[PDB]
Amino acid sequence: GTSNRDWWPNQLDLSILHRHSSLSDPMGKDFNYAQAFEKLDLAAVKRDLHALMTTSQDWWPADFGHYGGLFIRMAWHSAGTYRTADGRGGAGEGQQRFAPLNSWPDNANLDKARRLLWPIKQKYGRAISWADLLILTGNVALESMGFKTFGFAGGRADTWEPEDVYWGSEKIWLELSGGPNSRYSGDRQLENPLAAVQMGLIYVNPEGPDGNPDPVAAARDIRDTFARMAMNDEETVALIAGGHTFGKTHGAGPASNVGAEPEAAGIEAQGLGWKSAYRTGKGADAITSGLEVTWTTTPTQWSHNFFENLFGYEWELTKSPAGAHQWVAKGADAVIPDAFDPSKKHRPTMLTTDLSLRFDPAYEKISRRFHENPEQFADAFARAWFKLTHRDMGPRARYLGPEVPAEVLLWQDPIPAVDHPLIDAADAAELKAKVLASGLTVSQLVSTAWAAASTFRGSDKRGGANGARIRLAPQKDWEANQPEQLAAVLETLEAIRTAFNGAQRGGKQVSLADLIVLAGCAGVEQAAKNAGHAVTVPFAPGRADASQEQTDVESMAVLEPVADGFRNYLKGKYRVPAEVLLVDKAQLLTLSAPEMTVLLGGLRVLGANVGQSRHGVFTAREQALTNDFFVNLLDMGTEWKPTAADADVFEGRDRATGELKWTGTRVDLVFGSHSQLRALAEVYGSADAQEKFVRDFVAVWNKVMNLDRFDL
Amino acid sequence: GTSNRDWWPNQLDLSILHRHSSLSDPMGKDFNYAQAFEKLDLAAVKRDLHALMTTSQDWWPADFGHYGGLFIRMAWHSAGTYRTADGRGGAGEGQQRFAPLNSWPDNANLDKARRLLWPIKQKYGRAISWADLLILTGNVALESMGFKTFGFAGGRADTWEPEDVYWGSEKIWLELSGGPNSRYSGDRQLENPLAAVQMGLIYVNPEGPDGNPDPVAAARDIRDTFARMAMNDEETVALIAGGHTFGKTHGAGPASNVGAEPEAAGIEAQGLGWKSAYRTGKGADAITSGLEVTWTTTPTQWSHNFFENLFGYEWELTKSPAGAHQWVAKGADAVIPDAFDPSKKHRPTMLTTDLSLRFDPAYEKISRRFHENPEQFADAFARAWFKLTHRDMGPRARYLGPEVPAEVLLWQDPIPAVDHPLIDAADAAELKAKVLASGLTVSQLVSTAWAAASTFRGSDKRGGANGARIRLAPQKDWEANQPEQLAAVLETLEAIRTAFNGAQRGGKQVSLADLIVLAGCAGVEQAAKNAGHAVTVPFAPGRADASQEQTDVESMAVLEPVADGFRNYLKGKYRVPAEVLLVDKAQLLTLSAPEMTVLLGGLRVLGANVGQSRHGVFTAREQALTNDFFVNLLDMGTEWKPTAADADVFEGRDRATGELKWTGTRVDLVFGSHSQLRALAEVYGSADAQEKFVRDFVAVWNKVMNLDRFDL
Ligand code: HEM
Ligand code: HEM
Ligand SMILES: [Cl-]
Ligand code: NA
Ligand code: NA
Repeated sequence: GTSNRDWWPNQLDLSILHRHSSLSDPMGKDFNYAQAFEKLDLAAVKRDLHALMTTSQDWWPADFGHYGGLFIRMAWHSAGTYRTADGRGGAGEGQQRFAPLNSWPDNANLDKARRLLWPIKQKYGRAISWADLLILTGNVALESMGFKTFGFAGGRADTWEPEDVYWGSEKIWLELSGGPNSRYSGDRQLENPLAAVQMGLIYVNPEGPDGNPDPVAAARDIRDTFARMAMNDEETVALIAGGHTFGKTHGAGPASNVGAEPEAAGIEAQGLGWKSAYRTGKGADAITSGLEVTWTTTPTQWSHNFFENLFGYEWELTKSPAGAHQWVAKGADAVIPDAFDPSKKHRPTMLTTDLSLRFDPAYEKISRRFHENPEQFADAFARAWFKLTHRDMGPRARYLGPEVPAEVLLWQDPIPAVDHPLIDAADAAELKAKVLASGLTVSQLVSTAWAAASTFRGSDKRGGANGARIRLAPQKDWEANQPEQLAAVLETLEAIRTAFNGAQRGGKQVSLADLIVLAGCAGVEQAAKNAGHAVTVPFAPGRADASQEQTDVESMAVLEPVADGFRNYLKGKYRVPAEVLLVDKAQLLTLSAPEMTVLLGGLRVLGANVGQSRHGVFTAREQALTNDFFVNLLDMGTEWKPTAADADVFEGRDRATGELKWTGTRVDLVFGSHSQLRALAEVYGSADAQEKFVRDFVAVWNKVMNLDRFDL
Repeated sequence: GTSNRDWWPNQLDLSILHRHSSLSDPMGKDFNYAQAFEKLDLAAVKRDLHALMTTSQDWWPADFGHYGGLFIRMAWHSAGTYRTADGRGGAGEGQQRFAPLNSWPDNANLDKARRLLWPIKQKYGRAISWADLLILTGNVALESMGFKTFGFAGGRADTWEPEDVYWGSEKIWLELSGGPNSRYSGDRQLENPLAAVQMGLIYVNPEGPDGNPDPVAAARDIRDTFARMAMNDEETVALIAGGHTFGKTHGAGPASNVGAEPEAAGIEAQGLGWKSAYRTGKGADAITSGLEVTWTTTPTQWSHNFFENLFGYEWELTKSPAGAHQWVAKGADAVIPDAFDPSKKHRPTMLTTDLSLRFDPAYEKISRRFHENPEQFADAFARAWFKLTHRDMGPRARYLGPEVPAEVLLWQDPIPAVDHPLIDAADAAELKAKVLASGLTVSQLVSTAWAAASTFRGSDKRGGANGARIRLAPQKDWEANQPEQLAAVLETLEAIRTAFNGAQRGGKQVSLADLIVLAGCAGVEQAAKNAGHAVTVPFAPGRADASQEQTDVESMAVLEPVADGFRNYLKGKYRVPAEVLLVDKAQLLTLSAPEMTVLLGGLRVLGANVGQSRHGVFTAREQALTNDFFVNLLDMGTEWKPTAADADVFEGRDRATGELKWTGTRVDLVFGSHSQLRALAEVYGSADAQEKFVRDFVAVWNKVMNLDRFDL
């Protein structure tokens, strides 16, 4: 069947805002995974998982009769899709059990890994998510082979359809770089937001850059793809050496033997794939990467044997049975155990990407420190493992169960405890009134509250107003946040805070993070009153103020908005049409198209635009909450033409007189161009729509103010 | 950005079951369109509409200073997408304003039509759907120009994203037949369920079959396409002559002057398209179809000029200014007014398809009767116009407003009015008790009430259990419905109904239509109890029994399920894979992926399979409401392979022993193969999920029993 996407390939795709509907979710609408998981017998699951580790199934026999390695690869892949650029991928959604991830090349035979876990999933049911299970299984594999994990958090709720993610433009799996959809430019610049070197790879090519077996080169890819997945040099080394401490690769024969990935397989494959015609096609004849490396002498036990082999040998270029570039210790004793035949033994082996830890100068200082001190190694790897598998879970208030590390880590963008009485309705009222009495404008209040709350992304549940980090580096010096304006607003708000807090009894006081949002709420009430409408904007206190010290300034950089359709803001020129970038920002803010539309409309007329630009400000009554944006946008009496100066700026002229009425961007005009968006603009541009616009707007305003409030 | 479709195009698409969610809908989830339209001043709109008829706009000047003709083609096009095969398309959903219909070649310049209607839409807001306005405007165009309409029902609710319709496989707009994706094979067989002869056309080519101007061949395509949109010869001729009594075609210059269809237009065109570079682009210079025909001396007035001109001249093949095949009267005077210059008249002209009404033997006779008896012409066209525009609104209880025809039309599959008191709860109990005492099996009861209820489709809101049409021709003789068993079940139910009704006073009685559904419920209560669950199934009485005479046998034949995955029924071998046909039927039944999963699960184990086939009956306790289907399907203990005899039947063998456990169809297994459906299967095959599965299935059962119950 021919689709709108066939006919009109370049059109906005809005479907991405409308995933995770009550329709696709088989759980009741009242279902709460947190409440389900906090009555789970976590101990009882881990015992089942421990037993599993050494209970081989003939359809996928365990290497060394212990699955631990397989399950560490599986949990590491589940978490290793994650890009800091957008916070998309990661373990958090369990998105490995769905297309495309479930059928990537790098995720080959993890289908068997998950299939092994069905009977434990089946047993415990809704009380443990697949998403929690995939991580917990990795943690139990490590514990079962004598490694102390740093902790575990439940509360990764299952999703029920594929995340809509940009994995790349490439139309061939594992396509080498230089192609018609090359993700590499310049001096090997990997394109944002991508954090892999090839379509269907987790991070880098184990044979080396585009198969070139040079461990210096490879280290460039490893540093890059890992920095892009939140991991520094030390964390990278800990994670690679720590993992490649366990199990083995599988390359027993040619790759040509392997059949269709799960999404392509027969119906009768019941969701498995890479069915192999090579001998038994499993256990000792298993093909997965096509490489045949077994790293340590105790593949099913925590050791420091990896770095021992690594440093204690010289290494020779060789080819797996599948024809794949790997390395073998030159003139070594057959010390490494076979996985299935106790009589055979193999020389030590390495990937190009393992030698990277040795031959990259900066990795080598870290690798040698860990070699000499396997207790430093074991602590790094544990911390790195925790971070890896919890990077995308959001604030510590989400973390469920009895194994949550009590140590607060910098990467968790931590929020101080609240020790004191919160402000009540009467207080909120008093403070809103004080904000307005100050002389702060609707536009200053609404712009500040927006800049603060709009850093949130449900992708990795980072950002949001909580913690007042807009007052700190680097949020407070972001172009989009109008630094000098922000400075005055905040300096004014902090006087109101100091006064209010100074007058209080019973140790009651208000965070600056509460007041920035209260102020932005005062501004929306004033704006409604400006349009002759008395509304109360909802407000939930209990935010706290993170310090500059509680804030990693490097980790904060990916949360900088460089496109904000809601502030008619572009920082530079992009391949991507601004309107596509708008749908992106809206996805991250968790907004439906109806919510995106009502929100952008109100903001334009509230003066939320960056630099008080007139683009999209389709009102004569600015700082009044009205549906002017839509009425004016959809007015056939106006005619719209691209400017001579700027093709992405438009003049709206009276169709009769040729009088200039309005200017606007693609972000503004798309609401009267896009079939489905115009349809929505129409509802809010209709005569009967003043009440519904104001009501919907306060709603999606409150939703964005509360995006990062998991403490409720 | 490569997607899951790009990688795996043949993979089932569940998104079609998860459209029309509360997420994409901008109206609150309490919003009732019926109650907004019941408060609407219908008169005030029709008044505003009448004014519009002759309020020309610079940007699309009205032909003859009256838009009536343009608005009648806009109405007819909204309704003209309808196929009887699946009831999809039609005017019921205002789908013309969305891709792809909004950008079809045959809807060229109708963007302008809809645009003209904005200010009225804007005025009356939510109280009139776009869907109701497009048809109402068509009606007021006819009333304006002196044609009395049979009437008008409102209550077509606006949709908010594209319906997911198969319009064909061609990847070139208007592609002629015999292409790599031809919708025609053999002796010009149009592939079901398509009702147009080329991609982006309503019914036929106006130049004639694949641009060949033979009005005798053209006649065949018209008879076919209109047949396929619910219209016999009499209604067809009434409708073509009815329409082409008004307005003109637009072919002022060559089609190459016409630019991007709306969906492809730049953002500045604000949702309009086909911008022409010929002269002024509009009015006298209008290109739409590239044909230049005016049929009547009075294009803005109801006449009997059409048949007059048709029969009154011999016709001469010529070419529009665009190079298109049309016809011009031989040696006729210029009696036809120009639309813009009083100083010009033109000879009478016709389309190849207009001449079809004359040169087709069967059409000629109805054309002659209409010529001779213009009172019959008028009445036929009035009825065929009401049918065209109300075909897909479903049962008469859905019809809102003061202008609803009192006259009950065979094509509306009418339901008699309930005169008498309904069975109460006490009565239902006593009836379910007698059903179960009869010795009707669970399988018999669930099969029958499924057979009845599941004929329903929300596409065109036809079918369902109301009317007990399962007891009539042709439903009672359908293969899917197991004629002989059905005979015996109904026979027994009627004895019970006859006894119950015979006992009663105050003139209370139960329809057979009610009792069939009640017994299905009794069946489902018995199956719960067989599984040791105490369940009551909800049951709403009020169904009535249609007579044979109230049931068009021919029109009922498009509701015959040649595929029902819910009964593992396929009538023969289809190019389309059965699992697609299952999804197809789920959409038609208004079912979510979860609801389809739950329902098929229960039905399998309840004995609802055609011919008592084992295919997918994964349980040892048949006729007991359990999640056996899911637990057994997802049992990794079982290996599945296609049979030698049938690639479409599968064997479930113990992975250890080789002993056959099960057989399944593609429909059974797809739940173990599709990654999103398997996700769903897993929830219901879990060990905590036996109660949830029963409740979820009683819910979707009672939904399907109530699908056609707009009388509530
Ligand atoms: C540059 C980074 C990395 C590369 C190129 C890499 C590459 C590979 C390759 C090619 C395999 C063979 C898969 C097979 O054939 O079945 C493998 C296996 C494995 N990797 Fe990685 N890996 C990397 C990082 C990591 C990390 C961070 C972890 C864990 C924290 C990890 C844990 C494992 C484990 C446990 C296996 C063995 C699975 C089994 O027992 O069957 N790797 N790796
Ligand atoms: C075989 C069936 C039909 C064919 C091939 C056909 C073809 C055409 C064509 C080519 C146009 C010119 C479009 C343009 O250039 O603007 C047109 C106009 C029109 N048709 Fe049809 N038509 C058919 C049936 C009908 C029916 C059933 C109706 C109404 C019930 C209808 C009502 C009209 C009207 C009102 C216009 C005039 C639009 C205007 O004045 O701007 N047609 N038709
Ligand atoms: Cl539930
Ligand atoms: Na994420
Ligand atoms: Na329909």
